[PDB]
Amino acid sequence: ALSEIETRHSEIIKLENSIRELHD
Amino acid sequence: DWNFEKMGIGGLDKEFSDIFRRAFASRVFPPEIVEQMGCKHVKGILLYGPPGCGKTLLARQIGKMLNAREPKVVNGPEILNKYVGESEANIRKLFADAEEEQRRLGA
Amino acid sequence: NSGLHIIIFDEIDAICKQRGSMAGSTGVHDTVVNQLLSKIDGVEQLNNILVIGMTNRPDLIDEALLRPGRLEVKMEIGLPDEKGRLQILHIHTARMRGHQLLSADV
Ligand SMILES: Nc1ncnc2c1ncn2[C@@H]1O[C@H](COP(=O)(O)OP(=O)(O)O)[C@@H](O)[C@H]1O
Repeated sequence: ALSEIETRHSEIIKLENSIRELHD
Repeated sequence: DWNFEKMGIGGLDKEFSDIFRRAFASRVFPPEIVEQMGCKHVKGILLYGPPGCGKTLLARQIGKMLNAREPKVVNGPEILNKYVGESEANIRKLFADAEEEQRRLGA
Repeated sequence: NSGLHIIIFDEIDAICKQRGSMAGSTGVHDTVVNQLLSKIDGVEQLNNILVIGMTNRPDLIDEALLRPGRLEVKMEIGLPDEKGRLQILHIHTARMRGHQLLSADV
């Protein structure tokens, strides 16, 4: 379960980046 | 070398003989002849007793006397975290830390 | 030359008990005990703190917290003596004697 939440943290970081690229 | 008594810890003047006779029996000889004989190296020592006797000091001293890597350590019940799976991932991490080195540098 | 930071754990027995005795599925008590023990004692060094705790029974205290170097010092607060009883009463009645509301009989 720990690895799952770590992967989801990575996913949320990626989502922020991509929404930080699409807006501009 | 047995300045241990005067190294900074009193202890006893009997343990060292057994400890290093076993250690020499294990690791002194070249790897190839040991393999041919097919004998297993000694891996594991048990220490116990009342606190404040210098057990940690004895551990550091024995680790230093033997030509080995800087000693790595772990807590007593921190291994039992409030999680199911940590007791697997962390322990595997500790063992894989040296397993990677063994794979890289080989036997 | 930092100074002093003093933290007080009222009813310390509330959160500190035997680590392995508890059979509850969740191990919150054990985790908090581990965290506090690491903070007070561990590789990291502290020299500007003073922790004091108060309990109403030393029975429910895990020995790990009593280990020397963490809470080595201990103290009991017994019963007052007769002289202390007199001083206590004087303190408890100074106001009343201040306003002249105590009969000389007493
Ligand atoms: N013969 C000795 N000479 C000097 N110091 C000692 C000796 N024996 C014990 N000590 C001191 O007592 C402590 C031993 O603690 P120890 O019993 O190893 O704790 P634990 O039981 O948690 O490992 C050390 O801090 C060490 O400095």
